[PDB]
Amino acid sequence: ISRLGGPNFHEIPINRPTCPYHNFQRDGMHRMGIDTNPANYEPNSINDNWPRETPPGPKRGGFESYQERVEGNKVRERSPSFG
Amino acid sequence: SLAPEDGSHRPAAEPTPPGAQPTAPGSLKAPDTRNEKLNSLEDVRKGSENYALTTNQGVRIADDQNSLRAGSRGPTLLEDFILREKITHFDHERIPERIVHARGSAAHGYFQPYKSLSDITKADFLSDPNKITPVFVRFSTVQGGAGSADTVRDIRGFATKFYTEEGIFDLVGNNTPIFFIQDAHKFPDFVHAVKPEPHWAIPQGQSAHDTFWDYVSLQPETLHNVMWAMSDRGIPRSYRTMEGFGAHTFRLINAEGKATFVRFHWKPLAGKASLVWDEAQKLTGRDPDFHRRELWEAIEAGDFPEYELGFQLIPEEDEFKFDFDLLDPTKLIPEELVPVQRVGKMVLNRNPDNFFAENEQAAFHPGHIVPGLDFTNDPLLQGRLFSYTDTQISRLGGPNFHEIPINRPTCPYHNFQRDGMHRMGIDTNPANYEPNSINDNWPRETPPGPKRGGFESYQERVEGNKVRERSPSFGEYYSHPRLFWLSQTPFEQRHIVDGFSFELSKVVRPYIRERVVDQLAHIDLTLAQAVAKNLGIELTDDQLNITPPPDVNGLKKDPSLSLYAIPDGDVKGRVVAILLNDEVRSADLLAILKALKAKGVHAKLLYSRMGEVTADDGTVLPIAATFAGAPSLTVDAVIVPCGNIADIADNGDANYYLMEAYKHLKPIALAGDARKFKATIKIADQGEEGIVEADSADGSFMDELLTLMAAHRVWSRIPKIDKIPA
Amino acid sequence: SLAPEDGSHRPAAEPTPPGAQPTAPGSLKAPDTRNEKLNSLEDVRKGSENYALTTNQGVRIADDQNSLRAGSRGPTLLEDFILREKITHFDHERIPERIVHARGSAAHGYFQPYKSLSDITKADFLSDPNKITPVFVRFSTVQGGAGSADTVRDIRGFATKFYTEEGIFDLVGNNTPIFFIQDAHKFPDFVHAVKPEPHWAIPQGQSAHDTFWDYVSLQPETLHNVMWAMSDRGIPRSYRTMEGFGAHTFRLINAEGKATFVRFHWKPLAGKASLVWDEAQKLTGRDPDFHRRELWEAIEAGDFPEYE
Amino acid sequence: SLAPEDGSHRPAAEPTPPGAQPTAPGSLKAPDTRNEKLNSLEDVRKGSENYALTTNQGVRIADDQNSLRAGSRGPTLLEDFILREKITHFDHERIPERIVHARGSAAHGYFQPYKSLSDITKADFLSDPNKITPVFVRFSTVQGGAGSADTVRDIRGFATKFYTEEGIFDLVGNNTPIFFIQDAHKFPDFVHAVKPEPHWAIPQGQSAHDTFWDYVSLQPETLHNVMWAMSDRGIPRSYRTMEGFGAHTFRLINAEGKATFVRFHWKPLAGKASLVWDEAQKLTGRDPDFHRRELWEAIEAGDFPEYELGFQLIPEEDEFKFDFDLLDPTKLIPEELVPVQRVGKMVLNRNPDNFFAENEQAAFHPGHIVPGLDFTNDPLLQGRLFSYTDTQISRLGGPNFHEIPINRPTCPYHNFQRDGMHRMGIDTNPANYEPNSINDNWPRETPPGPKRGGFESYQERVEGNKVRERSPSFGEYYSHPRLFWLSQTPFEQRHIVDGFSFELSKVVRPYIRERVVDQLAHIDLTLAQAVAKNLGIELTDDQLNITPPPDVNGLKKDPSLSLYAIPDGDVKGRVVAILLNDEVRSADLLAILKALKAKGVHAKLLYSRMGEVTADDGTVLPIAATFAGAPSLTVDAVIVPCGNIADIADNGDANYYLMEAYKHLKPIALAGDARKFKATIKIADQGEEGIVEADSADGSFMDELLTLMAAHRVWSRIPKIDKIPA
Ligand code: HDD
Ligand code: HDD
Ligand code: HDD
Repeated sequence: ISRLGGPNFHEIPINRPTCPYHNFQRDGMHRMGIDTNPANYEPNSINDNWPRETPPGPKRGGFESYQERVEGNKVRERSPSFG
Repeated sequence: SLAPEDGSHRPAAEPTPPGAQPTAPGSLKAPDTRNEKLNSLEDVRKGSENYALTTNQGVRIADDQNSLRAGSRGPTLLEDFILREKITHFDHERIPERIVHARGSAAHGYFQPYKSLSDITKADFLSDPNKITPVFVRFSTVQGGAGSADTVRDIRGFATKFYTEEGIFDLVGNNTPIFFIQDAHKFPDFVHAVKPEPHWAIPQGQSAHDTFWDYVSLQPETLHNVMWAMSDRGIPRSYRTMEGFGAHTFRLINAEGKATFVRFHWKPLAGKASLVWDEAQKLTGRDPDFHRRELWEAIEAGDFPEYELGFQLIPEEDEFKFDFDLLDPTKLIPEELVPVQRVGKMVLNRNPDNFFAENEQAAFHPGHIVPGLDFTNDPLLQGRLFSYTDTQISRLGGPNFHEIPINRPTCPYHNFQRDGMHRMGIDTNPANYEPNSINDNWPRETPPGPKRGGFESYQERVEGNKVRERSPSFGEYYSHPRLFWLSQTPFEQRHIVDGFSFELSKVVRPYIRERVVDQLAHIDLTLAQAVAKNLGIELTDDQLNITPPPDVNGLKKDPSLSLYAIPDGDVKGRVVAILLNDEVRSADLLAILKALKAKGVHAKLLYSRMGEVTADDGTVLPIAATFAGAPSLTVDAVIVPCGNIADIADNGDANYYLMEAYKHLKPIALAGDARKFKATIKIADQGEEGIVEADSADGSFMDELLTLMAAHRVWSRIPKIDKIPA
Repeated sequence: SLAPEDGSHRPAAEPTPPGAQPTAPGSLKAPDTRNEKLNSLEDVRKGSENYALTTNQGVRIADDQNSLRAGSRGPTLLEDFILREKITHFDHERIPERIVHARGSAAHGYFQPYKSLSDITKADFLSDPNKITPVFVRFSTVQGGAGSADTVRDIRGFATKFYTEEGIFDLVGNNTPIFFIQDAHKFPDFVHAVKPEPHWAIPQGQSAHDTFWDYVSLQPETLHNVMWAMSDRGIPRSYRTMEGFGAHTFRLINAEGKATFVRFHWKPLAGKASLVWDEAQKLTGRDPDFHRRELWEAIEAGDFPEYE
Repeated sequence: SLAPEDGSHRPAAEPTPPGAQPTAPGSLKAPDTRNEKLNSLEDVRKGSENYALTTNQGVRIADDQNSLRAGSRGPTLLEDFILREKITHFDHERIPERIVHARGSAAHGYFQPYKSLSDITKADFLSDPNKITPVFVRFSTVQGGAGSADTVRDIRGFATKFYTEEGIFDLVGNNTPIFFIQDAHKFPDFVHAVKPEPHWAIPQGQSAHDTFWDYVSLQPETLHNVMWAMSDRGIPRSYRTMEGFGAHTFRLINAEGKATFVRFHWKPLAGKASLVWDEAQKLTGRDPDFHRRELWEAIEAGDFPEYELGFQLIPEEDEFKFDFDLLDPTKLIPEELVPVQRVGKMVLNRNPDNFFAENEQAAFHPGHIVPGLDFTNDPLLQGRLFSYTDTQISRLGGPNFHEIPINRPTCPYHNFQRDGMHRMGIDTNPANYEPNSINDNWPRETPPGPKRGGFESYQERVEGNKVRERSPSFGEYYSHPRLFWLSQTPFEQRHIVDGFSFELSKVVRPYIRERVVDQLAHIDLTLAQAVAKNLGIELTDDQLNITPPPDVNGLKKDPSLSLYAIPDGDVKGRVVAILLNDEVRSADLLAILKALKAKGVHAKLLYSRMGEVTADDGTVLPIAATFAGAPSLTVDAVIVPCGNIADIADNGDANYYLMEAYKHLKPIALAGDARKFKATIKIADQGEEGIVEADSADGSFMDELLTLMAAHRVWSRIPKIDKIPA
């Protein structure tokens, strides 16, 4: 945000994905992308909800975190195993 | 010298009623109103009188009227550094406005508890009733920009910065007790939906557009706060006459480490009061700064905004005792189930000196807590904690925003953080890291404890898998809408109906209005039918047969959800228009002003032109404004004294004054010949409830008037106003 | 599955009168309208239909309804990068507004001269009646913020960006033929005086307050443009029905090097028309976006704003 | 509690020589060293001892070692606001570095004039010999980044901020009296050419690359300042041992309105002294912070850097009396033609507390003048006036950079400018415009006058058409290079030849070398032939025939242009390496150390390891550094005392130490058996000029050594060093 001037850093040419990027994020300093989507939110009916979420799956799926088990209290504590 | 001889350019440094003096920066208006935060700003407060005009570098300017040029008709020269510095600073005056709540109005004050709360919290500002905490409060709308109007239909923000001895605590609330959405991850969706639409940036300060109602219709969790916004809650009379809430369950933590669930409330001591829709909308045109002006002027007048801080307290073992989830920010805790314990009073008693420096640059953040408070797993509050730090990096220019004067703690702050844009503090510590030996490890960590201890989180047990999943216990959307609906008076219900009706009529895509009406039929059929009727929609047989949602823990209603069900009228600081004529009966005016003063009610004397008029006995009456200049939108009641009524009886603007006030349900009083005005507003010869009338403005006439003003508006008048063309 | 079956969510991509259809982005409303500037913007336009929702790094999102937590009633985790990217972009959406003329409405268009003006100027965009120059025009008020009302009493700006074959030419005009003050050095003084007063930031969109009339009373050079502002000029019916002026004398320079003094004018082909004050003021309340709406709807209807 | 119980973590608050104690923030090192600016910074200085560690909001931290997580091996929680604040401030610590002079070292001090200069200028800071003006000075390189090396070959900046009673005056100069180019419009071309090349960002801190010499070869106006940079001027021994110059002709304006043209000078009271190239380049590797460090330690030792401010003054009527144009910043004014008149003395006597806050954020700009000074039409100066204000908007984050504490005037500043990012000042003025009546038009303009008046520009006549045209008076490029060349000693001339030969040898395109050689052939054929020989290039008969450029106003040389032609040696603050052995003759060390102390020369005791050695008589000798740890590059002379020389006679490092010192022309002294080292450096039995040798360090040994030190280097040694492999 300071080093590269704001949240459109992914639009600086070196940083751009070569694959598709589409979402409802808008504006920010030095905005290059001119969005034509009638909708800047979801769920929306006015653009038939596009761009859409994608279920996870074998290939080309949405990102889902591994459902790791978490068990413990809220602590600021170094694990004893690190000592 | 440019000032007038008589010194009438400078407002008196003493409390004065609205309109009596020009308004002024707070330290010049009220220089002996002090608190610890106000005093600690003295290092940066900059005077002006008797100083030479200079550059920012301290160089005296000889001619501040001209650029340097080659010849008096020549080109301007690059070497004119006086011009360029002055133009550079101008060219860079603006900073980004807040993403949301950009429109807001702020004042200094103080808070003091009613009693020690150490049994339930170790928070130092609540440890002793003699503990006085300076505050800075900013009230706001939500959707519109910094240049938008005050009296829109919108949620209002109510943000309080507590400058405590153990840290800044920011209590960042709104005027309804819930929010529109459940999980912080959808905040940009909801905010983009409500904000002006992206192609053309319309509309400002309004939810009355396709994208808001599209989102609402597809996200039934929104309906509870949407009920609030569509009620008269959405259009407060004043920031002084609305409630405030933290919305989220937080925790209090005591010296023994015991946690208690808490929700925060601010109860306005001037009572609850809102406008009516037509009045509010028209007021955004006649005075888009009405709330800002009214707040500044109340403080100038000594009508300090006062609020009682209240806690709803729920023992940790009672976490699952309700039929809604305590962590769901779309559910309120009814006061019938958990009373509000009144804990202290906040008094707002001084305006800022410079709006940009103190108000625009102020940064409030709900993650700014102090030992003795803690958070909960509310998934809306959880994401807030990220945003309010992050946003200041662009808004206030970098990570040193706490060094901006208004944001500084008044208590000590020392740590190993260094640099960043516009670094003010010059650290002398040999060390900028810990642990260090070279400064004997100073500044040092402090163990948590009963007082002056370091912050330690409450060791809440976390058990579950890493999931992006909404709790099933959040999946109920209609029962809280319904409870709120059932708790409103019948006129509050009609206004909610009209709120939805008016908004939906501005939705261009008809299927959206239909889909919203379907959601209403899940809340209450009477409401859904009344809105459908205004929209030219007919409920289907299926819609008529949707079972209503259950009561909330057995509650049929809760009157604490109404603005008006339970009288809490306070007339002090209200205002009345007095409509003058060229020969007022002085005896009328004497009695009016005297009775008003007795109750702390203000007056504005109105006429067809500026200047003065002269009463029957020669009293010179100064005119504050014209009928068109200070519309009835701006006052709580209208009195017409007796006199040469012929003077005004044919004045369209005078007659319209009374039509407008009458339409908007305001008390009207007419004495002696002023009763000829009865005919313009269609009052039967015998009179009616809410029109005070008598031969003269005696003593009973004012008590009648003032009793009406205590009930705020004349709700019984509503069926008559449909006929009046106004 | 969210759009209605009958396709009534989607505006007709053809000229329709105000109120007949929802408004839409220009390239979707009128995909057949083109000019050289609009064509050159194609490399940065982003569509939306049939695309997956992603992060800004191109990662598809599975669930755009929830944060990542430890248990479905648990705390949010710092490793939720999808949440933090999305909230961070939202957190930094705003940029400073214009010091003056913060409130304004804009449209793409084109300009063409009636004949070659080569005898008086070597400016390429004026050299050939066939030469068409794209423009982008922004109309504005002066005093109020970007969120203030359109139909205030104020000066209006009328700024035209001409994308010529020999460079950008910006003609940055107002709707009266003069300004309030003589020397740039005093611009911050006058603008401070008309702007909301610094203790309380009131009033928005209005010169009707003490500091403005103090400055005027002390600076008679201001009266000329004050007359214009106090006239119905200060409350135009539409950006389409006001005049525009460059105010200053500039120069035309021909190929021989001859200089001619020039003042710029725009004449509205829809003619000149203003509100009345009571109407204008009330309208700031009933529809503070009236002029921005009217401009956008005129263009969607094919009532294109034309100026000579 | 981690400090050593003996208190040795804390440096003594008293003057101590280089290496004796750890360095500290100036206010902890020298708390009794005060001036009005240092005193005025007290409001922002932040201490640390005895304070609790907090967030920036003032909340005490209990555990600054851990993030908040779910379980001690679990995931980090978003509600860790303590972690996020601390990482956020870190993540934003950096600000853009200066476009040029990014690498700079700075200190506080004061200035006083010798006598009132009222007859020639009304500048308040020069009006009274008892008026002390605080200053802040930053010295710098030009090309390299803030993290580049100090002892590069480059021009040096010398910028002085005077905190005067009538405003900030910035005298922003360099260590040579001219600049490379004539018109500010070419500054980005010149700077881009010298800076690292844009494809690969190489080289750092060096002009020794193609694009620089390409530009120079195509712009002969550059050649004069290129001569300076190629001489030993480009590699000063210390910021305390170089000259400073404002370069441009400015004006002084007195009370009577008379203008006098002036050029500004700083004379170093410690004399002029430079490194030699091989030493300078190697020192960028062994200690890239050598000048920064040397400045800091001189101040901690009490060897305060002192400079005498001087003026070359030229009456208006003499504007056109020189062979060159006074407004041409590629031309110098020879002191033989116009002497420097002594004006006053500046002493730098305290280091900053925090480098980022005071040094990195300081903003200097030559347009910051004060009444009694004014500019000229010098077309380089004219463009500078635009840049130094503009650049701060990004560098320091907006138009309030003057509110950053180091930048603030100590005198009053008041005006109508408001807002901007980072606004500190809270204005209470009812008015933010003038003329105003509402604050009686305050703050007010001040007419010009003899003292405390407003700034008015000297009403210089302008006559011409609007042109982008170089004055023909500026079209002469060679005579000043030649005057500079002819003014240097023969050894200086050889160093110039070697600087060009070395730099052009790094230029990859040969045609560029050839074009530079051809330009040199226009300056002086001896120079051009000598550089050509080193590059394997043969001058043509045409080149051998170029006629030299004219004398400058009849001067065939001016010795004030040489570093060394007129002796101005000063040993105080210099340093000597003492090479110890494991049984030093203690009588030698007593004699050496006391002789050095009496003249203010420091010593560093060196050995093959750290810890201690023991002398013949049992005295315990603390070792400062190893031979390799503190190489001869870092000292001015080397002394080897007698003792068990066998200990070190076979130590490669010990031997190499003397060979490196020897090659770089430094005085070397050898006592008793240390004379066996004579064989290492190839000294004849009967010895040579620049090697001191005796049976012991008694009698005249130390005087002979100090005499050599006063002459800086052993130039006579030059023909000897070419064959030695070091
Ligand atoms: C995840 C994003 C997010 C979420 C979910 C919320 N907020 Fe917020 N809020 C912001 C992100 C934000 C913000 C963008 O950070 C603001 C505006 C810019 C800033 O300085 O803070 C802000 C400002 C802001 C203000 C104005 C403070 C001021 O006057 O300066 C108030 C009153 C609230 N918030 C209150 C609330 C309430 C009652 C919420 C629901 C319980 C809520 N916020 C949820
Ligand atoms: C020296 C200061 C100054 C002066 C004296 C003027 N302007 Fe200006 N103007 C600015 C400095 C400025 C500015 C602060 O730079 C703005 C605001 C932000 C922007 O982009 O430029 C601007 C914007 C601005 C705009 C809005 C452009 C847009 O839509 O972005 C218009 C129409 C004008 N100006 C027109 C005028 C006219 C007719 C003037 C009288 C002859 C005038 N300006 C004097
Ligand atoms: C028109 C462009 C321009 C030109 C022609 C000059 N400068 Fe400059 N200078 C700048 C534009 C600039 C600047 C880019 O604005 C800098 C770097 C960043 C800063 O704050 O100022 C700067 C920095 C800078 C500094 C560093 C100040 C500090 O320590 O922070 C010094 C000492 C000089 N300059 C001296 C000179 C000299 C002796 C020049 C020739 C006689 C000269 N400048 C010409």
